[PDB]
Amino acid sequence: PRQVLDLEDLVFTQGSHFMANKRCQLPDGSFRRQRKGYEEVHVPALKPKPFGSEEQLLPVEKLPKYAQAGFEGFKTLNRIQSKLYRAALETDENLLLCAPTGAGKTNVALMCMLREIGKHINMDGTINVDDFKIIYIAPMRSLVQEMVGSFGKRLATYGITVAELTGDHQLCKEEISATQIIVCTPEKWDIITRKGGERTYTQLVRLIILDEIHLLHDDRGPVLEALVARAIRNIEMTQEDVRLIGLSATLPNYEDVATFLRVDPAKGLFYFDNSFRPVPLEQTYVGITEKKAIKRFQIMNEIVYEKIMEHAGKNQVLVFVHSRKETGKTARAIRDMCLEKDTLGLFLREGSASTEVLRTEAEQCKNLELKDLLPYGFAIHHAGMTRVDRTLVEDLFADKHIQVLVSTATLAWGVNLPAHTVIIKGTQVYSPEKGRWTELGALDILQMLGRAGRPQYDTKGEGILITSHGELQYYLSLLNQQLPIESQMVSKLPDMLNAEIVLGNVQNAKDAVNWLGYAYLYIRMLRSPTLYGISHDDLKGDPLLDQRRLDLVHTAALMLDKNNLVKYDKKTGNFQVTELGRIASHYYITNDTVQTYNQLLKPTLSEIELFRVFSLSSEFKNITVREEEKLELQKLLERVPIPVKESIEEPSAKINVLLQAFISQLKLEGFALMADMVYVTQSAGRLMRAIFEIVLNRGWAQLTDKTLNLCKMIDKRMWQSMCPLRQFRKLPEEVVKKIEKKNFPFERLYDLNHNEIGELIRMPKMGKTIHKYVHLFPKLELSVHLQPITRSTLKVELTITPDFQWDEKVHGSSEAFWILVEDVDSEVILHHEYFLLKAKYAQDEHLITFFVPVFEPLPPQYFIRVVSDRWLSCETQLPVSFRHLILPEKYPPPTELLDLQPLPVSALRNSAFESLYQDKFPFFNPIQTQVFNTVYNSDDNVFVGAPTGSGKTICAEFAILRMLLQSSEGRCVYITPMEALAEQVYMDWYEKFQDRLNKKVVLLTGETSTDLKLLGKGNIIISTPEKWDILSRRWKQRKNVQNINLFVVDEVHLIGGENGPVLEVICSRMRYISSQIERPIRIVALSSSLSNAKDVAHWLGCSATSTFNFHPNVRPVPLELHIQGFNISHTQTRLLSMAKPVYHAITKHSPKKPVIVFVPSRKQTRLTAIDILTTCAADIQRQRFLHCTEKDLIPYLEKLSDSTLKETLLNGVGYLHEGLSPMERRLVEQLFSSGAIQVVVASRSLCWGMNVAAHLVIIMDTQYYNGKIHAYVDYPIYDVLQMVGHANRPLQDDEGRCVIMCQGSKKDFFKKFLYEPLPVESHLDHCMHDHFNAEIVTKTIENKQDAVDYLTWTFLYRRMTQNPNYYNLQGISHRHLSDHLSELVEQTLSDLEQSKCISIEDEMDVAPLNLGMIAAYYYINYTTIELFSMSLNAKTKVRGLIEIISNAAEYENIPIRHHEDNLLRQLAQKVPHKLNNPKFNDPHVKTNLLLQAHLSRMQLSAELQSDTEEILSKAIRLIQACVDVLSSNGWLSPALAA
Amino acid sequence: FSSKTEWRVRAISAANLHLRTNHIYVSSDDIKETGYTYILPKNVLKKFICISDLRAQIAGYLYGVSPPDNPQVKEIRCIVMVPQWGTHQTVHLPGQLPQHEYLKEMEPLGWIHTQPNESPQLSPQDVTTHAKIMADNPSWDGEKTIIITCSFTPGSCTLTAYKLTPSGYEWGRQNTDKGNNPKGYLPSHYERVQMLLSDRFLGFFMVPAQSSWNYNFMGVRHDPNMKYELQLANPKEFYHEVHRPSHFLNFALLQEGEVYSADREDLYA
Repeated sequence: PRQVLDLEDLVFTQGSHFMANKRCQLPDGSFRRQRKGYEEVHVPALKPKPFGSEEQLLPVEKLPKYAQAGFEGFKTLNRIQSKLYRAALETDENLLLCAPTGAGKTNVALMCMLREIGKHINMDGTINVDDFKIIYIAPMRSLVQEMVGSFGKRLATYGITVAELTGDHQLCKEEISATQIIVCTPEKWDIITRKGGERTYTQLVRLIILDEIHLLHDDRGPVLEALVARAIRNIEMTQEDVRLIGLSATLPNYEDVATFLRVDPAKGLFYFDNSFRPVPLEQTYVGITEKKAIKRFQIMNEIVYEKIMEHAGKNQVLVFVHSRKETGKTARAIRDMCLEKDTLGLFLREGSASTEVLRTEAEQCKNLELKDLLPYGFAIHHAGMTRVDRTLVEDLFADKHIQVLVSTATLAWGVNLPAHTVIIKGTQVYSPEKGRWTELGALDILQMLGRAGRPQYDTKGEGILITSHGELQYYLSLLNQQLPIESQMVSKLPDMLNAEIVLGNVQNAKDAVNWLGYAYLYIRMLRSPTLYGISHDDLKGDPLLDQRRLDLVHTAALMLDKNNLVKYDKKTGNFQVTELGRIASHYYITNDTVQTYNQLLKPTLSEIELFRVFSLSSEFKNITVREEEKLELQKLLERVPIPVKESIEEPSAKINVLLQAFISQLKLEGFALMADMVYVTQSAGRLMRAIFEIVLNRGWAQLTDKTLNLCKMIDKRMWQSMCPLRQFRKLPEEVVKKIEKKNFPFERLYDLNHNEIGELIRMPKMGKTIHKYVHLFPKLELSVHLQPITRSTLKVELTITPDFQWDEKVHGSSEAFWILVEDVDSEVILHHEYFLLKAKYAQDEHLITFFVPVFEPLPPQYFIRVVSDRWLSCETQLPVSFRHLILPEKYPPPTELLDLQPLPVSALRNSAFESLYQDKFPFFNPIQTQVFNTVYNSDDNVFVGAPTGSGKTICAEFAILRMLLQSSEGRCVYITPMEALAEQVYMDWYEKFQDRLNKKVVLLTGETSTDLKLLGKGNIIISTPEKWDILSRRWKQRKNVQNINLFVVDEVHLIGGENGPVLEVICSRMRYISSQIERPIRIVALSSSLSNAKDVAHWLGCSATSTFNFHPNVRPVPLELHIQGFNISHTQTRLLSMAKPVYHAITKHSPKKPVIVFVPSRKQTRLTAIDILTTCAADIQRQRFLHCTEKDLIPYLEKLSDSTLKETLLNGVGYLHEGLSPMERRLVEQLFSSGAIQVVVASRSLCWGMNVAAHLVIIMDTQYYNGKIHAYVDYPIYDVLQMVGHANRPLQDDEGRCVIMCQGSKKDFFKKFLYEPLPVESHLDHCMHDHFNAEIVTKTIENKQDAVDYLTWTFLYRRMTQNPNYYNLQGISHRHLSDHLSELVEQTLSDLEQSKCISIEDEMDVAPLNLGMIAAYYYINYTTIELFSMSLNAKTKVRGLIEIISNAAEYENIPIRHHEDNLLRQLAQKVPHKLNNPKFNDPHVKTNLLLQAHLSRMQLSAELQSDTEEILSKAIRLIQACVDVLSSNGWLSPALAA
Repeated sequence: FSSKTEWRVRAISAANLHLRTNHIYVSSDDIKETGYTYILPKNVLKKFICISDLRAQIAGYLYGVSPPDNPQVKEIRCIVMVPQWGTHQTVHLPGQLPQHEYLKEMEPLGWIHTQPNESPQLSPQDVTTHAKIMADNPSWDGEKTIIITCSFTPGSCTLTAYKLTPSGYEWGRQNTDKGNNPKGYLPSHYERVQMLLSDRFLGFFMVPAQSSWNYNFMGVRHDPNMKYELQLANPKEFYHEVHRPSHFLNFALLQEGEVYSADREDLYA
């Protein structure tokens, strides 16, 4: 069905110059006459259309008041504005205003902007800037730069911020965030949207004004085509309306333009022929005929002279030429011609005042050429001369002193200074892109003619146009409303299809065809099949042109696949984005060029070959060597420093020498050569950036260093061997070159004094400025600290310290650096990442942790470099040395799963025991089959390492059953790390054991008083490590804790995480008890597959035979994991970009089965649910995720309180977060379990206390924002493992699928850490103090020798012999181990003594003290009791006591999340007590505010209330501690206040 | 040297030095079989060959150790590049010997230098240079130190190791003539030692701290008695930009340029 087309034939070769009408019919009075070697064709001033009987120019006072303030000094509106103000202001439809140039289309654009602005008024205020954004797309950069100022002046009353889109991606995004009116070129907007910088404000973009839209005919027309096509498409799917206002020149095919713009022909369409031009213009066309160009140029000069003499003493003249130098050339030539003919005074007759003003301004002038021409009536105006001089010329012409101005199109574009007469000379321009002489653009001609006739003074403009006889018809049709607009989309279809695929808007050929349907190409092809290579036969065969669109899409995809930009399959017609395609989309580089790069680039390229590869780019395919410049090309070849392998007679060598010359800052002479230089440099910027991205992502250290250096070198226009101070453009070239002559390493200047450097350079006067600049130069200090994690992975913590005084005027808001970790030979990068240093967080350390692989032949060192992304000679390198590195041994293989037969329940002995398993499963899983023979029939300590979801709780139950058989009076204690899981198992075993085996199960709470009774009474004691420690600390007194028969610890693999050391110490204490109390307290440990299981088993006493450690691939239900890299440094941008991939993955992997999506924060959950629903609705499969019908949702939808949650649940997707109440959580969980809703979006923090399993588990952006450091911290691997293990549906699913969408930085880390067991290490050393005081008060520690003995029992000791580097150790020798243990124990004891909790006598004996007694009694931190003791005096009161309690150190773990500051500040002003110097980032002030709010029983947010409950949990014990400490001190009033 | 286009042609030729690095030949003959054996890591070998140049000779100091329980062999574990400039038959190293904390553990084993063309005999310049270095510095043991020559044979690098006999040491220390054929230069002054390559470990480099190593384009700044501090990093290529500041700095600034320049707006930026 699909057929391959010939796009390069289908295109129109002439591009912007192509014509669509074979005829040209002119107005009535349009005679023509052959004068001499040329034909003059005249066309008169079209009379204005008579005013309508019911039409007039309404004053601004008739428009809405919110629209009046935008019109300052305007008493009446133009005819077009008065005609269409109703639609432009009172309606939001899509408009297409076709008006002649210079008629005031900017005023209609202002009308539409005023409409949008007044939609939101801020009645009491003036405006709400941050609720909408308006785009003004103007084609030419100078036009944009003028429109920004004009709009700012017009709307300054509203406070609206008008700004242009310029600079790097980050600068552009910051500008977009700051401003409201964004003025831009179509190319700028397209590139920004392709890179995704505006995805944060697309919704707030409510209105786009496409100025001079007739550009569509131009070679730049495809840019507008894609812009509007994508805008209309996104409006259609996402269903948010953005109003499109297309301002166009009066030209044919405007009905098709309206169709493309979705502009209603009745209401939104308008047409204003040239008659309505405010100053009608008589247009003359002089078409030269002779076929020799020298005579053509001579006749051109004579004709321009003739016309200037025609309008010498009558009207002012604006001559338009192409080149800056040509402006002066022609001005001086005409001056000399009229001087020779003796007609020089006709311009400057004796107008004493004006002529003397001209002469005096000449005497004051600095420009020599303008000084020469100004004494007479002639002036020049080009961008190559001073701003002061050009504004001087402009104001002189406005004063009407200068009678003729020769200028280029730049003036006509960037300045609105019309003249009575305009004279276009030649219309010939040298385009380097086409690399030849070509005709002027339609937009250029229309604009420069719009200057014909000043509305204020002139009643009839006079536009003369001197061109070639052959070219004449083109411009005649142009200016006589006879050149229909025709799309050039066929030329650039492949690149734009690639861009759409990269953006993801198009996924398969069908979506590509749908998008193509919205292109301006589609309408033109439909209307004029012959003009677009289509026969009426094909049109009739395909009325909707679906076949032709499919063929075009097929050919574009074929070319994209051939160049490898996209992975396209002809079978399913689908597309996959390839890194090459993404780079091509981001940097607007043609597909042939990227293929050339992919084929040429090699890892070992030298700087000589780099330039050749760059110059071989297809974007210069047109450029060619012209022998006229070959002598100068040879001179440049000799001068340039980088050799050239190729010969001078090749365009590749030409580009090479041109780029080297631009970098060298040399000065060229040829007009064509220097134009080519400018062109190649402007393209080379992006080309070199793209090459750098390719090489970086491929991982070639030498080549990427070269390419980044070269990009910076091109941008700064200076060689990197120069003095880096040049990068400050404010420094004097004399002093910079003096420094360069005094060649010494630049870093030398840092250590010297300002006088010292001044004397070194021998220039004391600038010495101080040089000191300033050298200190301003960016500079970083690096400090590394690495710990081996396994035999093949290290963890490197790298700290960055700035050393340069930040300054916005030179540095800006942020400075970007690249951190590269590469091997010994610096030939392959091992870890590359971005690093943004913002001004807010300067002069303070930044921690950057990451994992780097290590290979078999242990290299001597790796190199970590940090290189600035913009600045030259801004690098810092650090060698990490693997000289004293001791790699932990290789863990033994996991216990293989023997292929035992299924275990029947009859294998169990007791009928009462079997009863609670008979109906649930006739057979156990192979894991339980394997483990039963040891757990039940054997009494030894047991370990079970199996993947989450294999049923280790069943083995725990087996252990408890065996204990019960031993004796019904036996006692089991089940310790679980987290309280939610503790509650889960409490419910499970209460329903399982007590209700059927009449055995008591009790869950311990945070109250020792009832905990002791429950331990004495019950038979299965569920506990969390802290609740068990508060008891076991006094095990000598408590006999109940001593007489136990089973200790089950669930998931001891959480020992390494936070709150793990408490679990570790309780396990060690229980082992020590079991050793001392004459009766082995058997211990059963359950965990995920641990690589270092032998260490924990040996620590727990488990025998080698009794250690059951399996592999992650031993789960009963297999898993399918997929890691998706998203190389987007900015966190919010990356998050938003992940929205669509969620739906894509849901469709691809789990279309009909349950899916759970884990989101980082509480706010993101609602947004993710809404976005998945929006994309599903955009797809025709709306409500496809509601497996049930709405009938079954009302009973549950009526219980919820969140209307958005109700809407999402009705649509078929639910969500869950801490903000929701447990009631709603349970309802949504039950719905998901039943299958009523397919998709559930859960907060990260709810991954543990979540009672359901799905078929698909998506995880997005595995990082969460910690505001304390103001940085995004990665998910703990324990939490990630839990979340992936949640994809465990035993019977319903044959497999469980999980997709993690993570940055490329964490991609490989997760790939390494998720397919293999999880080595675990202890963190006891940092938190020893609390447990050590507990043990010393218990008297288990009596001397430092006994302290070392006690340490010999913990897990930390076990690892201190296998992975010493993790613990700052330097050897496994007994000497080193003893020294380190003594050091740590002495340090902790000394700190405790300084806190006065203990007393050290003889430096070898230890005893407790009163503060330590209180701390151990009430379970407080020693530092907290210290602060309480010092800060509390005899006169303290509740007002300050609340502050002291808030300062207590137990609350330092209270969460600090984003957006937590503004509402906390709002709270700060309402509590009865005021806080002094409140830093809302501080946990203590946050908790003080929360306590005050709780006391005032005031309304709080859900998460704030949760934090308040967490606070109040321990506030009671803290206040009892206060009471006891004040009792000890003896202060009656403070105790009463407490 | 011509210094006009000779350096350009040489740079073009040297850009392809990484092709030689896969056809390596070792001369195994005349070996006395009684002395040490030497093992050179291929990574440092390839880096050296890549940074080398066809015509000018470069040289660098070797540091190494002996593997445990095997003293009759020596693994070369480090190469030091020092401020130097060399001709097509000699290299002008500085008087100062390398000194650094990491090097304090290894033992100097001599130097390795390139050769534009193969010569079956150690040159008088090489023997006298080694003898002078040994005499001035007591650290160099006359039995452990050697000289490794990498000659650029057609599309290949031929490596050969030579030891300095006591007669050669005395002749070199007493000698002063720097010509191609000094008096008293006999083939009993040197003997060939056994060297071989190894993939089983990786060596590293050490370059000067303040400046780069090569001085061929900045010869006037090279003083034999210059004092330099070492640094742990990798060396640049022979024709790197920093090695020829002259070419890259002697341009002129822009004064009233870009004035008549083509008007082409950077639309995308």
